Amino acid sequence: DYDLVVVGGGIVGAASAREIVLRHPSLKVAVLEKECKLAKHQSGHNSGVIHAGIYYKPGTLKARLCVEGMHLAYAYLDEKKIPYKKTGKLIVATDEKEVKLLKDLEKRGIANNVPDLRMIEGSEIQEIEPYCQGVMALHSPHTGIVDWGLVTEHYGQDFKQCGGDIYLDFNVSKFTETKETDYPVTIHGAKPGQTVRTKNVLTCGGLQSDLLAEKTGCPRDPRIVPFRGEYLLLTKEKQHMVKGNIYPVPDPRFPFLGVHFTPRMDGSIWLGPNAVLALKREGYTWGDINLFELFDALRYPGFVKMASKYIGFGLSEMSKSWFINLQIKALQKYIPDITEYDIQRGPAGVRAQAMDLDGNLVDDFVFDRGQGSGALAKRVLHCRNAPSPGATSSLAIAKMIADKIENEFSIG
Amino acid sequence: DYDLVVVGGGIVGAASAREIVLRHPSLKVAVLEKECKLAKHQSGHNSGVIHAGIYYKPGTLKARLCVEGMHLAYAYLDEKKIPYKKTGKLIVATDEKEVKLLKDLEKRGIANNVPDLRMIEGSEIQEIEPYCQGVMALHSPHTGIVDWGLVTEHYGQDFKQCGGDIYLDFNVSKFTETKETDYPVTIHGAKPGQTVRTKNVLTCGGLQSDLLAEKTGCPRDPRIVPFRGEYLLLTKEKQHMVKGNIYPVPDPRFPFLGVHFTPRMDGSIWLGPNAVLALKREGYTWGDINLFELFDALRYPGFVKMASKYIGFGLSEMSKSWFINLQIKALQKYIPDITEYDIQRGPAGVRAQAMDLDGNLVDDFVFDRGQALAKRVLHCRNAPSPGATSSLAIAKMIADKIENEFSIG
Amino acid sequence: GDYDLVVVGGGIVGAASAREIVLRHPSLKVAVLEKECKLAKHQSGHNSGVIHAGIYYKPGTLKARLCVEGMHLAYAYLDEKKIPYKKTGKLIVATDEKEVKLLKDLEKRGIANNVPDLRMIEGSEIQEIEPYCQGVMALHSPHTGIVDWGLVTEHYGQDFKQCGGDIYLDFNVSKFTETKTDYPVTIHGAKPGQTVRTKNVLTCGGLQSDLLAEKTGCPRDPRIVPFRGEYLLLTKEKQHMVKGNIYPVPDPRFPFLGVHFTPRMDGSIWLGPNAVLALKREGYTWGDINLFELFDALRYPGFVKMASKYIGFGLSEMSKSWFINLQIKALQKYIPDITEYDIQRGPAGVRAQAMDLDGNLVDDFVFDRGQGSGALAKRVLHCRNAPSPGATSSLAIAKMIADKIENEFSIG
Amino acid sequence: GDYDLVVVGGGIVGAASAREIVLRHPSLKVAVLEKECKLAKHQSGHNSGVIHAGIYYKPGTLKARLCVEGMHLAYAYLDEKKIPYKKTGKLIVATDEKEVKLLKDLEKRGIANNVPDLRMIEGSEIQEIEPYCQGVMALHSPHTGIVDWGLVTEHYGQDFKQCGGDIYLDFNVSKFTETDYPVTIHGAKPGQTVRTKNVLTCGGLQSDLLAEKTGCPRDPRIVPFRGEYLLLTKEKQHMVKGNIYPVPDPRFPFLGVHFTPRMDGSIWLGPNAVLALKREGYTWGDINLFELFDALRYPGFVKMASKYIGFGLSEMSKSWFINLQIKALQKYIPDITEYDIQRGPAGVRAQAMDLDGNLVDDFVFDRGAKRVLHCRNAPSPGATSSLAIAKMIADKIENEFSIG
Ligand SMILES: Cc1cc2nc3c(=O)[nH]c(=O)nc-3n(C[C@H](O)[C@H](O)[C@H](O)COP(=O)(O)OP(=O)(O)OC[C@H]3O[C@@H](n4cnc5c(N)ncnc54)[C@H](O)[C@@H]3O)c2cc1C
Ligand SMILES: Cc1cc2nc3c(=O)[nH]c(=O)nc-3n(C[C@H](O)[C@H](O)[C@H](O)COP(=O)(O)OP(=O)(O)OC[C@H]3O[C@@H](n4cnc5c(N)ncnc54)[C@H](O)[C@@H]3O)c2cc1C
Ligand SMILES: Cc1cc2nc3c(=O)[nH]c(=O)nc-3n(C[C@H](O)[C@H](O)[C@H](O)COP(=O)(O)OP(=O)(O)OC[C@H]3O[C@@H](n4cnc5c(N)ncnc54)[C@H](O)[C@@H]3O)c2cc1C
Ligand SMILES: Cc1cc2nc3c(=O)[nH]c(=O)nc-3n(C[C@H](O)[C@H](O)[C@H](O)COP(=O)(O)OP(=O)(O)OC[C@H]3O[C@@H](n4cnc5c(N)ncnc54)[C@H](O)[C@@H]3O)c2cc1C
Ligand SMILES: CCCCCCCCCCCCO[C@@H]1O[C@H](CO)[C@@H](O[C@H]2O[C@H](CO)[C@@H](O)[C@H](O)[C@H]2O)[C@H](O)[C@H]1O
Ligand SMILES: CCCCCCCCCCCCO[C@@H]1O[C@H](CO)[C@@H](O[C@H]2O[C@H](CO)[C@@H](O)[C@H](O)[C@H]2O)[C@H](O)[C@H]1O
Ligand SMILES: CCCCCCCCCCCCO[C@@H]1O[C@H](CO)[C@@H](O[C@H]2O[C@H](CO)[C@@H](O)[C@H](O)[C@H]2O)[C@H](O)[C@H]1O
Ligand SMILES: CCCCCCCCCCCCO[C@@H]1O[C@H](CO)[C@@H](O[C@H]2O[C@H](CO)[C@@H](O)[C@H](O)[C@H]2O)[C@H](O)[C@H]1O
Repeated sequence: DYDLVVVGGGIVGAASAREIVLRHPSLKVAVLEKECKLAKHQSGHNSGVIHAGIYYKPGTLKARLCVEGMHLAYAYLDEKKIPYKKTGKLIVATDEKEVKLLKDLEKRGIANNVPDLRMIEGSEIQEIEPYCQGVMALHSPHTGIVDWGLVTEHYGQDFKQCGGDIYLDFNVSKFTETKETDYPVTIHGAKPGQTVRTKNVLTCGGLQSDLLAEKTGCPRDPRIVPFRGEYLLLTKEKQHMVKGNIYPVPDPRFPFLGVHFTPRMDGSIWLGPNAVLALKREGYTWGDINLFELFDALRYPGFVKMASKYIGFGLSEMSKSWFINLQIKALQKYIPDITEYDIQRGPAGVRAQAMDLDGNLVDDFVFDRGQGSGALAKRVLHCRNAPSPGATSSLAIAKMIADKIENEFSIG
Repeated sequence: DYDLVVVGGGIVGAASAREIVLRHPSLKVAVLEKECKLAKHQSGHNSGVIHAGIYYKPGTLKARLCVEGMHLAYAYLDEKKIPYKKTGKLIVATDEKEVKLLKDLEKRGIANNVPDLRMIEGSEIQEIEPYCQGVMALHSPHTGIVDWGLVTEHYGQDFKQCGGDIYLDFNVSKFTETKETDYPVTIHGAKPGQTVRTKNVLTCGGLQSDLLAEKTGCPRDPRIVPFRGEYLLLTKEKQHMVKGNIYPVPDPRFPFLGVHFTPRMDGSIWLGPNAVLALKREGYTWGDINLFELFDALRYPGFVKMASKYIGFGLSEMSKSWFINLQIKALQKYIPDITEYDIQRGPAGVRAQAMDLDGNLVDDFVFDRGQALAKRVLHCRNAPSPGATSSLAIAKMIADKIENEFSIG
Repeated sequence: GDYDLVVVGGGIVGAASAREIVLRHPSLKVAVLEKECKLAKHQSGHNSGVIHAGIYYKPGTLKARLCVEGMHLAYAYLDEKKIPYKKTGKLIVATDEKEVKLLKDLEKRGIANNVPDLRMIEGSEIQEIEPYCQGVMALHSPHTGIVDWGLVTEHYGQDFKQCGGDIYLDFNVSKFTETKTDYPVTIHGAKPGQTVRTKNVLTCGGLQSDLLAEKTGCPRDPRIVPFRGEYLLLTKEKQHMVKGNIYPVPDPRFPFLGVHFTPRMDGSIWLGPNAVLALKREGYTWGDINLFELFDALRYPGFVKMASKYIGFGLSEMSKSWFINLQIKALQKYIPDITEYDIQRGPAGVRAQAMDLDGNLVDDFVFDRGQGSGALAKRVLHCRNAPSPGATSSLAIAKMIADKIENEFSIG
Repeated sequence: GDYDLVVVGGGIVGAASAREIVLRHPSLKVAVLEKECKLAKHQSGHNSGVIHAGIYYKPGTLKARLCVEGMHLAYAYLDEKKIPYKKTGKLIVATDEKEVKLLKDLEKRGIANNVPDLRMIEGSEIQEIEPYCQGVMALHSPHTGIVDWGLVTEHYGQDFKQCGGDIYLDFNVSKFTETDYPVTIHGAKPGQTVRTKNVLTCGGLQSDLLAEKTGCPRDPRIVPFRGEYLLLTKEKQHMVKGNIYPVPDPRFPFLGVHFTPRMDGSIWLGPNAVLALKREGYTWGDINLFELFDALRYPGFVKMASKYIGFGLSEMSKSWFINLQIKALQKYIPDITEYDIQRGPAGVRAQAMDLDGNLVDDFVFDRGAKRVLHCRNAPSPGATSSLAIAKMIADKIENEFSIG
């Protein structure tokens, strides 16, 4: 049936399958997606921001992939004529304690060759953002916005135009060895009789990458810990208050960039996302929990270790979500004239945050295969984590994943 | 934009929208479905059985709808060349107390003109199911199996071929009196600028029929109480032990038919469905809990009343679900050589069980309308069971209702 | 100091054993440690008040003789101390022919156990004993009576104190240590400086017998699983409808006798007790949950095995407890003119039900000691379980325990 | 079994009030009912054991006067009855310049309350009183002391019995009925009744529940706040000599986790203020579903939570993870580690809350059966001001019931 099957129709799975068929036009490739459309999850519930590569440690692959992907993204958006807006970014420091870290971000930004990075303070802050306070600001004019869900759909259309097959409504449930065939791996869906046979498998399952890796025989670690990213909607009567992206100076101990003011493609102004621990892999709303997710995430050895040191930051995120009057006061340090009457609760996304046994939040590439003999081992590779930000670096991530499965499966 | 809009892409919403455009080929009709495809919920997570109409009280509309819908369905499957199998059904009794209840089902099935219902003695059971036990059984040779999701999609294509528009990914969130116009009702989705104008609306929202009715001004009752229906997967090494449908003798006090043996179009044998109270409206996943949906299901004044009488039967369902060994012990009364190692927990559906203030499990049509939006939005908050088998007959009923209600034609 | 022997537990078993030993050996210096500020605050003070005759128990067993002997010892002790009691009698009523088969099994065990004046009663003779009670056949035990077992326990204590024994109320035993020489065991209370030294220790800690046994190195099994026993009160206007004890025919697979009609000493008629799994060791109130004692009742290996067979029997007890109307319908099989409006919710007790690793509800004697040769392993004996019924069998249990520690500790 | 007045509650407030009223009116037949089998089983027997001096409280208010007078009456009572105490001075230590301004506020309020002999003490001077303690500035209250308040409560009850009062232990007041003595009080045991002309309630953690039994509004509700203590190892008890208190947030009635010696020489660290999920929830795992539902559904709860949830979560997190509590304590005693502390006992504060979310710290009296008065709250600190609180309650009883 297929030489290679990619499980996962997100932006990482779609860009991977697209990059693979472009390199190898004779390879019969399929994509299996449990939902009925691409980019239903992480790739369709994001900030829509095209990152430039400021915060990332210089000389590392993460810093390279973001700057790589950003230029590859803008070029791809021009090639396919996908709408986008280069709104620019302002990382605003509110006190002299945040300018010590802001200057560190300036050094990292320049070393990563972020285009046109410049530090700014005084009245120049109100030149870019007339309603924004702040001691000192970092200006990144090439940070833009886009619909990453629409981009993912274009990845799938490019994949199909090269002969690729996309199976929507295909919930991968089990892998089995084919009867003694040239396609030794059959993939089973949740619907009876729904199967697909293949030589090799790559999985890009986002919020369920650890669960997918277990069905091949991989260890439970790194576990995917869901972090809900909630957004607030600024009222249309005050959408003029922000023009581009206004980011805070975040704590560099964590990969999160903090709650930020970001315009959407349709003109809306979204405030977020935050980082509240979800009690469900797809916990898009508060109170939508899964008890197996609760009992297993709390008993995961890495969980207690991270909470032992960073319980305060997580509780502060949840408290500011429970009572948005605490959130708007944090937002008034940047835009003071926003009140509780100007914001409403908006939609949310869920980060697939990888975590090791020590409690560290994994931000590197993690590829994994089972420990069998063995047909389901050796032939099923699981991409359990890709470096952030996955949407901006998607085209650069795809080239790394294409190299990985080429060396792992002897293709080309 | 449209004259009538049907909210709900399930089998009941699709069949009604298809029936009304076939009766009135000049009506501009649309379908709004919050998901990305049709039959994503009840119509796509069912037992796949074409019921014959045995259990239902003679003379009632429910009894007529199931036998008529069953005949209309088989004609539609032949008409569209949709795959199906007439596997037949056995309703097996295991002791003599169950025999009395079985004899009542024979009288009802004969009064309902179920063709061709016959009672067989325990010796003749193995002529139909060689591995099944039992002292007596009711034999329904025309009970069948089908992919109701594929049938629901064919309803939509028929609807599309007649000129109807299907809006997928349209999560109806608000109804609005149109500002200006010949289309007084506006329907708002969850996305900005996602609207559709209409003259009349019919909702068939399944698990959210009560929440949809509330948006017009209808009372919170009857409430939709979700009942999870779990399925067990039998290994292929024992699939040969079940030829057709093997059903137990159920308690006539409830609308549930019990955990049964049923082949899929796959040929694989599924054991179910369950009848476990769900802690979430769309609680397909086992441990999924919604605190709002659970606290509202338990604070509903009808919940404590029905639980005060029948919580024992509900508790027996969950313990057999918690401990599969107890469910295996029950199924061995029919197929003895099946152990716990022969099964695996499979997917589940969620029944949209309507319930009034008195705790009754409503099992008939419930239409509702506000006290603009009150006269032009009709909500079908419940339809008679079984919805899939009777879908074509239910749609004829529903088309009759909105034809009189909205003066269509 | 201090003492030769210390009995931990001020219940009816610890008090009776301590009373029996000082009577056998008047020169022995014995003390009783009880954590509450009074005797018999738990099981011995929250019971049905019934003096059992010894009908249900297997002939030839030690449990069968202890209850028959204990009942004769109890009435003799009650007369001697002028403690008020009432020989109300007991009717074990069968309602169908299946319970009739189980009833004559009970009668034959009662005859073999030498239960005095046991007579099988039939049809209309039932109304001569209980005019308002129905049934198809009943077993009549005229010598089954009622008493305040809590008052009996305090009488054991005053007998103990009159013979020179010391009672330490408000002494919560926290740990045993070696006195590094005339009294090698030191017992520590909760408050610092609250210590007592002795040569040998017997524990009768009821709901915490397993927790006490772990403190000197014994295994966690058999673990005490708490079963709340709830009672309902009949309105005074209908007390006349119940003259004596009216019991149902129980399932012999379980130690529990069913919900029964029992008059109290003040003329009250109590309906109970049931057998509902407590979510807390001392869970006398519904809703009182202890996360530790709950999460360790489950996850205990014997629990899931026991539930995998009998979960339905426990849930029916719960369903009738939550919905009193379901309990009244079952009680109407015996007394029909009793409605839901005629009853009130009353107090509850909690059974200290021992459970082995296989999931069996242990109902016999269980002793335990440390696994070494040191002071703690050799000088501390734990009674992890006493046979049912503990209150009726107390005087007989005491002589067995007295015989046991006489051999184990070379006393006398 | 018949009495003129019955006091429900055998804590320090109920015992001191019953003692005060029989001393004023020796012919009044008075009884006290206590549901436990001993006095001072709860708040009065699970406290910091500190005799406060009256530093934090606003001058001119009833709180500031009752504590200063109460501690003077307490010291005189302890000397008269020969009850052991130690008189280990207090040190309220500020650790940053942002804390010295709040400490100066406590000094101005302390001198206005006439706390002897309050004196602001500078950084170099801190080691002269606590050699191991850090700080940039501190407030020295040498007359603050320690005592076993449970032993004091039992001495109140003995004075009450010596004057002819009857103490009914193991008497769980469950119901009030009309019966001379028109009020009949029922216990939980069969046939356990007393009759009386008037009733006074001092039910601590169940004061709001007792007020409901006679038909009073459910507000103010008692919200339980568990107060956990940590135990310093014996090897480092020499590192603190007396009370070492921090500079607390003046918006709340809590004084914060502090270093405090006990009568046996032990050093206890606490108490914190974590929301308990049970009225008598002395341990973290011990919760009550009913006494969790209603505390959340109480209209005042979410109002206070919407403003100060961060302070409650900070308390809980430091309780869940000891390392975070140690880092806070190291600002005062730097050379202690997790190996130097162990988890200790806990108390539960009967914190009264109004419908607006305010933590009530004043007197609250509630009449119904019009012969039943419920003291739903007494001002803090209840133990130190016990004898002063009793006189006020005695005045209220004499005017409400016309005794004398
Ligand atoms: C709140 C939020 C905001 C973000 N903002 C930005 C931003 O501004 N800029 C940026 O560059 N990045 C951003 N990101 C990151 C970006 O969204 C992700 O890195 C990226 O979407 C990851 O893509 P993915 O395909 O790996 O995950 P997904 O998009 O979630 O893809 C996983 C897919 O696998 C499918 N799947 C899972 N299990 C199975 C199975 N068993 N069978 C079949 N299919 C299965 C799922 O249905 C899903 O479609 C944001 C992320 C979040 C959470
Ligand atoms: C476990 C199970 C087994 C069954 N087995 C059988 C069987 O063997 N035989 C048989 O005949 N019947 C069977 N049934 C019954 C049958 O499946 C249902 O009666 C039938 O599918 C009901 O159709 P429906 O369209 O009303 O429900 P649904 O299919 O649930 O349709 C509701 C639709 O409304 C949509 N919707 C809801 N809210 C909104 C909104 N705000 N905006 C837009 N769209 C919205 C939902 O997305 C959904 O697609 C079974 C049912 C269950 C639960
Ligand atoms: C609901 C119910 C009804 C019953 N009805 C009857 C009946 O009708 N007839 C009959 O014959 N029997 C009856 N029984 C059985 C009888 O009540 C018990 O078998 C018996 O009372 C148990 O005696 P015990 O002293 O071992 O238990 P307990 O009375 O519980 O004594 C244990 C004591 O040890 C103390 N303790 C525990 N840990 C420590 C520690 N660390 N330090 C100090 N002290 C400690 C406890 O505080 C307690 O006082 C009934 C039991 C129950 C639960
Ligand atoms: C952790 C903590 C530390 C403290 N530290 C200090 C300190 O250092 N200095 C200081 O001055 N103060 C301190 N306090 C305050 C002091 O302990 C209390 O203010 C004081 O004990 C209140 O006394 P009370 O009698 O009102 O409460 P309680 O002592 O709780 O008395 C209430 C009594 O009523 C009884 N009761 C309740 N319901 C019924 C019923 N239905 N029938 C019969 N009886 C019933 C209870 O059994 C209980 O004995 C502290 C408090 C806490 C919680
Ligand atoms: C297991 C449970 C424990 C949870 C595990 C640890 C969770 C850690 C969460 C990391 C926090 C999310 O990221 C955090 O976002 C906040 C909120 O914007 C940022 O905070 C920043 O911006 C906000 C406004 O947005 C300002 O008011 C604030 O003064 C400033 O610090 C932090 O600089 C950043 O670190
Ligand atoms: C909301 C809380 C309270 C819940 C409310 C009550 C829920 C009602 C559920 C009714 C039970 C479901 O339907 C019930 O299915 C079971 C299981 O097949 C049938 O049971 C029958 O078949 C099974 C095999 O499956 C046999 O082992 C069993 O002996 C026989 O009685 C019952 O006859 C039928 O009544
Ligand atoms: C921990 C989870 C699993 C729980 C473990 C299993 C618990 C088992 C408890 C056994 C039940 C208690 O004991 C059980 O009481 C019931 C109810 O009175 C008795 O029932 C009997 O009397 C009652 C009236 O009281 C009648 O309505 C009934 O028809 C008759 O059978 C049973 O004969 C007896 O077996
Ligand atoms: C119901 C949910 C919401 C809960 C409601 C809000 C609860 C508020 C509780 C108030 C906090 C308890 O009291 C609080 O104790 C802490 C910890 O000692 C004190 O904190 C002080 O001392 C600690 C060490 O002890 C120092 O590390 C700290 O820098 C200093 O501020 C606060 O000054 C005081 O305000």
